[PDB]
Amino acid sequence: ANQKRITTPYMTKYERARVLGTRALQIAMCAPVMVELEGETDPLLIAMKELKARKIPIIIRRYLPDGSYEDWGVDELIITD
Amino acid sequence: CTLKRYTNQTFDKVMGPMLDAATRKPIWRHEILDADGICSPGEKVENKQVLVNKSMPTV
Amino acid sequence: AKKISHICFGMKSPEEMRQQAHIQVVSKNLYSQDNQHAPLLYGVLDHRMGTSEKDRPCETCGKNLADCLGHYGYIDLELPCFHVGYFRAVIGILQMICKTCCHIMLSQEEKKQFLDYLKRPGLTYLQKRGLKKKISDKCRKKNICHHCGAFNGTVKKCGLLKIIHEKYKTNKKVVRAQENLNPLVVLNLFKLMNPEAGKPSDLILTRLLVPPLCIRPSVVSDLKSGTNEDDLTMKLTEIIFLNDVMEDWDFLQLQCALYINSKRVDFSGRTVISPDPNLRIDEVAVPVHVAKILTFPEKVNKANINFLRKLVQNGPEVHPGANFIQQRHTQMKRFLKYGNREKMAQELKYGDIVERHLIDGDVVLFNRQPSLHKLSIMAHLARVKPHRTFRFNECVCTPYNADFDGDEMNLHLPQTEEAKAEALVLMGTKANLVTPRNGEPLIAAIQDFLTGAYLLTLKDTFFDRAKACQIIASILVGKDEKIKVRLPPPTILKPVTLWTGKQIFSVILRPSDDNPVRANLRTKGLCANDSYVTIQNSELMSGSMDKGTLGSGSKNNIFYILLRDWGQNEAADAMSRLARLAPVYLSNRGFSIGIGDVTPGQGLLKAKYELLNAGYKKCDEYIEALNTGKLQQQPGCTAEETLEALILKELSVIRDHAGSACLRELDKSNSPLTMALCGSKGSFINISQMIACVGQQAISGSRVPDGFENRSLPHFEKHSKLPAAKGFVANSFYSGLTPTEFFFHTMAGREGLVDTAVKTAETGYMQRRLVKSLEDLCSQYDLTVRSSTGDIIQFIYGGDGLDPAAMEGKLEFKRVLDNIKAVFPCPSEPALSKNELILTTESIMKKSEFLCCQDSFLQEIKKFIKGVSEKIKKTRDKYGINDNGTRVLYQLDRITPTQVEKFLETCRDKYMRAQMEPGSAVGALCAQSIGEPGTQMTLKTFHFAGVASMNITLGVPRIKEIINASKAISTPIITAQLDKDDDADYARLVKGRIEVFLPDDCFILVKLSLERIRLLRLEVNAETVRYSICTSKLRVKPGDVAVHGEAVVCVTPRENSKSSMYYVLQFLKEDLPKVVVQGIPEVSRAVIHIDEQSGKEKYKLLVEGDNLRAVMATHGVKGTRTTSNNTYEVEKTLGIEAARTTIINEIQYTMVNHGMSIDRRHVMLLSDLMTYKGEVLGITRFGLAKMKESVLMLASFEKTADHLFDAAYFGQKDSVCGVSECIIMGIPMNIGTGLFKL
Repeated sequence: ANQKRITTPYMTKYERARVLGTRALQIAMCAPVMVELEGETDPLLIAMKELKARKIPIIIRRYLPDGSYEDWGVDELIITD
Repeated sequence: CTLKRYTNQTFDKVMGPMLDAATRKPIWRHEILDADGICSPGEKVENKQVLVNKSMPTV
Repeated sequence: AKKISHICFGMKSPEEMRQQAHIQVVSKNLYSQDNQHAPLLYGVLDHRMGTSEKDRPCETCGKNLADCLGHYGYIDLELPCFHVGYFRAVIGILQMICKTCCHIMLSQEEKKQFLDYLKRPGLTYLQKRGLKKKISDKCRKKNICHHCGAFNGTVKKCGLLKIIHEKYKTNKKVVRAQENLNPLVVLNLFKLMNPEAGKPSDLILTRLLVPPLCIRPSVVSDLKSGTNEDDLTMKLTEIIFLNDVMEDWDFLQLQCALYINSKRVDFSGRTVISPDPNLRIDEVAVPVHVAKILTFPEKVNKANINFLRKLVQNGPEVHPGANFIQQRHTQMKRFLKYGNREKMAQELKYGDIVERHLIDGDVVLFNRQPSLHKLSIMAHLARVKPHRTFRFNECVCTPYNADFDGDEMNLHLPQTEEAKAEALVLMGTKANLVTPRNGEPLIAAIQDFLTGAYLLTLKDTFFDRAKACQIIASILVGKDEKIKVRLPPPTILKPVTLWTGKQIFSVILRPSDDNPVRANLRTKGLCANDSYVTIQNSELMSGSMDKGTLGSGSKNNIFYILLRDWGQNEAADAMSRLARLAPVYLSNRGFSIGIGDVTPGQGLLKAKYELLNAGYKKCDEYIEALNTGKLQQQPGCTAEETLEALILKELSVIRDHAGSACLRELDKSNSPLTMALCGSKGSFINISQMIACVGQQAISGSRVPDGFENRSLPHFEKHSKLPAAKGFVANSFYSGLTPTEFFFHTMAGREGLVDTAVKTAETGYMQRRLVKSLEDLCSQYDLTVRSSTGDIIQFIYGGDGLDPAAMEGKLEFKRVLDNIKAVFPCPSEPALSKNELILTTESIMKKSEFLCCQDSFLQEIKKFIKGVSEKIKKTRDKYGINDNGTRVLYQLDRITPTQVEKFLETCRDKYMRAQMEPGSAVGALCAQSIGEPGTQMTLKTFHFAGVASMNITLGVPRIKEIINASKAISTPIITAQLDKDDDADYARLVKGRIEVFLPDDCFILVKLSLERIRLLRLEVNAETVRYSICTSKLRVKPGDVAVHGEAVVCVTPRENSKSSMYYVLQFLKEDLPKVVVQGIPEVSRAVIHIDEQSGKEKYKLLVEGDNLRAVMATHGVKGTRTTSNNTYEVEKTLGIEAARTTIINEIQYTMVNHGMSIDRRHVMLLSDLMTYKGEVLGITRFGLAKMKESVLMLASFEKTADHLFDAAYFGQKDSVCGVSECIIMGIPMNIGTGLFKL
C-alpha cells in the first residue's frame, strides 16, 4: 500500500493526540508497556506517562473516501513540532 | 409539612416518629425531632435528617 | 464489529409485536380493580407489558428497569376506524386512485416521463398525483395520455368527510346517507407508485398496535392515590360497548382522532467564580466538595493497585479517597454510610476498576453562556484548592467573560480516559493563546498586570537590591520555576547603586531565549519614549508596555514573539512570571483614584465657560438665521434640519476642545491618565466626561427628537431647537448635571440596555442556525474539502493552502528577520560585498527547498516570491553597504551566510507547519468566525456615524440578509461607477443623463412644465413624453395607445374620446405620474456621490432598484467596476464567481466596523459553500435546492412542526439525517479520520 506521498513530513495534531489516547487505553488495560515499563512511577495519572513515548511502535492509516489507504508508520515521520 | 386530611382514611391521628432505637434515639432518620416528632426549636438539624415525618396513609 | 451505521425511526414489526401478546381486553376494568386489592393485574398493564414498575418478567429483555427494552404485545381492539391522514389525503387530492377503476396511471405515453421517473432520485413522485390532482375521475375512461375518468368521482371537503358522488362534475351533489363512497374500495384498489415503502393499505385503523409501556411512567404513590399515564393509544379499551360494531365512518374517525393523532448532562457542577493568579497558566482549581462527587471508572492497572488502595481505605468523609467503587463481579460496593469495609485483598477485590477523587488532572471542563468561541470551554488542569470558587490564571478571563458580579458558573467532569488524553494535549496549550477566528491572543494581562508592569517599565522607577523580593514570586518562585536567577547586573554604580525598572521585568534565568518587539501606543520622533520598545534577546532596551505590547494585541506581544520562536511551553511560563511579578508590585505602590484625579484646575475651567459662550453664540446665530438665512444653508441639500449637522459638529468642536483641555494639565503622577496611557482600563473619552464636557448625547446617531410637539422636553420653549432643548449635556460628571441633562442621559443610556438586549435577538438564532447548517465540512488529506457525498468544495485553501492558525508577523518575512537578529553568529564581515554571497545563499536556498515536496502545492506557489523577497533584501543591503560605507564596518551590517541559512530554514519550517489539509477541520471554525463577530461588537462602530448622512447604511444585521437572501430586503442598493475619473461637472453631465401643469376640460387633456425645469433636471423631450404616454397610456388598466397625442409644442395629450365615459379618473392619474422620469422603469430614487475620495474625485451611482443590467446604458460607465449588493439578482444578471465575490465582500462590509477583521479564508469557505452548483443559491436558514450540500439543513425550518407528521402519513422520508442528529443519536463520526478501513 505505497500510496503515501500526499502527507507533509508530519502527522497532523488530531491524529497524534488520538493515537496518544489509544496508547493510553492500551497501557491502561493491562500492559503493552514500553522502553521503560514503569520507570516513571506515579499514582493515577493514566495519560501523562505514555505521553513520554517518543518511539511509539504502532501503525496508523489515513484515507479519503475517493482514495486508497495512505498508510504511515509512526516511526517513519516527524512529530508534533 | 402540609399535613393533609383525606375523606375515608385519615392522617388525623397519625403523627409521631421516635422509634427510639439505641444509636441516635432512634437514628439519623428520627434523631433530632422531639417527644412528638414535630418540633425542634434549636438544634443543628443536619444534612438530610428529619425535620418532620408523617405516616402517609392517604388513600 | 459494527455499531449503528445507518438507522432511522422505528415502528411495529407485526410478528414480534404480537408474539408477546398477553391480553387485548380482559374485562371492563383494569389495574386489578375487582380484586379490591392490587397483587398484579391484569396481564397487560402488568407482566409487563412494557416494564413500567419495579419488577416483573421482562419480555425479550431483562432485567428491571433499564435494559428491559420496550416489550410489545397484541392488544388489538378492532374498533371500526380508517386512515384519518388518508381521509385528508383523499379529500385534498380528490380521489387520486380514480376509483373505482384504479387503472394504469399513464398510457403509452411518451415513455419519456416513465424513464425519467425511473432514473431520478426520490422525493419527486408527487408530480404524478399532481398531474391527476384534478383530471382524476373527470376524463375519458380507457383512453390515451392517462387512464382515469372513472367513475365520475370527486371528493368533497366537508371537513373530515369524503363524499364521492357520481359528479358531472359540479352538477351531482346530495345531502342522509346517499351518493357515498367507502374507504374499503380504496383499500381494495391498493390491492407515486411504490408499495415497497408507500403502502396506505396496511395503515388501516382496524388492527391498531400499541407502543410499549416505556413511554409511560406511572407514579404509583405506594398509597393507591393517582396512577396517571400519558397518553396513550391503548386507552380505547374502555370503548368495548362500541367495539361490538358513510357518516358512521366519519363519526368513528372523529372518535379515533381524540387519542390517535396530534448530550444534555453528565457529571457536572456549578458554583460562583473568584480566581487566583497563583495557579500556573495551564493549571486551574475547583472547590474541594466536588471530590464528594464521584462514581469514576479509573480502571485499575497493575502498576497502580497499591497507589489506589492507599486512597481506597479512606471512604466517605476524606478528600483523597474512594467511594462506590465498581467491583470485579459487576456488583459495585460502597464505602459511604454503609461502608464498614476496606479490608481490601490487595490485588483482586477491585482488580478491574476503582474510583478516586480529583487529585491531579484528571481534567475538568468549565461552561460559559454564550459560548462565543470554541475557546469558551477548554481543557486545563486541576488539584484542587479549596474555597468553592472557580479559580484560574486570571490572564484568560477574556474568552470566558468570567464576570464577577458573583453570578455562578458551570463545571463538568469527564469520566472517560479515551480522548481525554487527546483533549488535554490538543485544546489545552494550543487552544488558549491562538484562535483561528481572529488570529489574536485571548490570554492577556486583563487589567492591573498591565498598569503594574507598565509602572515597572516607567523610566522613573529605580529599585533596590533589597528589591529582589518582588523578583522572587516570578523566577525564584512557585512550582516549576526554581532555578537560580542571574541577578541582572548593578545597573548604576554612582554614589547610589540602583536597579532600573525594566530588567526587573525582563527577568528569568532558566532556558535562555531571544525575542524582539516594537511599536507601542505613543507617537514618534526620542519622544519621551513609550513606543518602539525594541526588546532584544530577553532584555528590555527601550520602551514601556501597553495593552498592545503586553496584552491581547496582534503581532507584538509576549506570545507572537514567545510562541513562534521560541515554541510553546515558554509562553505559558512567561505569563505566570508576570502574573506573580507585576501585580505583587502594586501592593507596594498603590493606585488610588481620589477626587483630585478627576478635578480640573480652577485655572483652566475658563476653557470650558468661554467655549460654552462661543458655541452657544454661534449656534444661536445659525438658529436665528434659518428663519432669515443670510449665510446660508442650501447648500447642505437638504437644509431644513441641516442646521443639524452644523450644530452637531459645533458641539463636537466644543467637546473636542474640552477633552483636549481635560488631558493637558493632568499631572503625569495621575490615575485614569495612567489607565488610558496604557490601554489598561478606559480611554481618553472618559477622562473628558469626568472633567469638562459629557456632551453630546444622541439617540440614533442624531440629537434627541421631539416627543412633545416641536419641542423635546416641556421644560423649554416651543419649536426652538438649541443645544439645550435637544439633548446636549454640558456638565462634566464632576460638577454633575441638571434635570434637563439627566433625562437626556437615560435615553442614550437606554441604548446600551437595548443594544445589549436585542443583540441576543438576531445572534441567538443565527449562531445556532449556522452551527446546525455547516457541520459536514471536512478537510481530507488531498488538500480538498468534501461533502456528505464527498463532493468537492475546494482544491486548495487559496493557492497557499494556508489557514490563519500560523499567522506570524508580516506572512513571515519581517518578524523572522528580527528572530535571527537576536542570535548572533559573529564571524563574518563586509569584504566581498556580500550581495553576491547573498545570491550564493539564494542558490543554496533554491536547492534546499526543491527537496520541498510532500503534501505540497504550498511552497512552489510562494517559493519564487520568497526568492524575490531575499533578492530585494540583497538589493537593500547593497544600497546600504554602498552609500552608508561611502571603523565598525557599519555595524558589520550584520548579514552572514549562517543567518540567511537559518532564516530560510525558519521560513520552510513555518511555511510547512501552517499547512492545513492534512488535518484539518476547517468548517466550524469559519462558521463561528462569520457568526459571533456579529454578537460581540455593535457599540463604537455603527454610531460614529456621529453625525452625518451620505453612505453609511448597514452593519451586522446585513448578515441575516446575506445568509437568507430574502426578497423583502429594504436595501437592494446597487452601487456602480460612472465616468469616474472626472470633475463634478464632467461626471455631472452623465449624472443628469441618468434620469406638471393644469389638466383642463372642454376637449383638452393636460399640458406640461416642459420649460427649463426639465432642461435643468435631465435631458428629456416633449416627444419623449408623447412616446411614454403612448405606452399603454396607463399601468395595469386598459387605457389605450390611441396613436397618438401631443399635437402641440407643449403636450396636448388628447384625452381619448369618452368611449369609456366611466372615468376621467384614469385619464388624469395615468398621465399625472412620471413615465419617462424614473430612469429604470422600476426603481426608487437614483443617487449621486460628488465626493473626493482616494485623492481624486470619485463619482458613483447608488441606485436602489433591482436588478443589474440597469447599468447597460450608463454611458460612463465604468463597466469594469460595476457591482451589486443583492446575491440572488447578481446570480442571474452577472457571473457565478461574481456572485461568490459579492457574497465574500458583503460579509466583509458588515465587518470593517471598528476592530473585527475575520479571516478572509473563512468568508472564502462560506462563499464556496454558497456556489456548489455554480448557479448561486446561498445557504439560507430554511433550505436549498442544492443536492451536493447537506440535506439536514433543509429540515431545519425553525422548527419541526406538523409538516413532518403529514409527510409521515404520506410515507415521505425525513431530512434530519445529517450529522447534527449524531449527537442525539450517539454514534461515532466518520469523516477525514473517523472512517478507518484497514
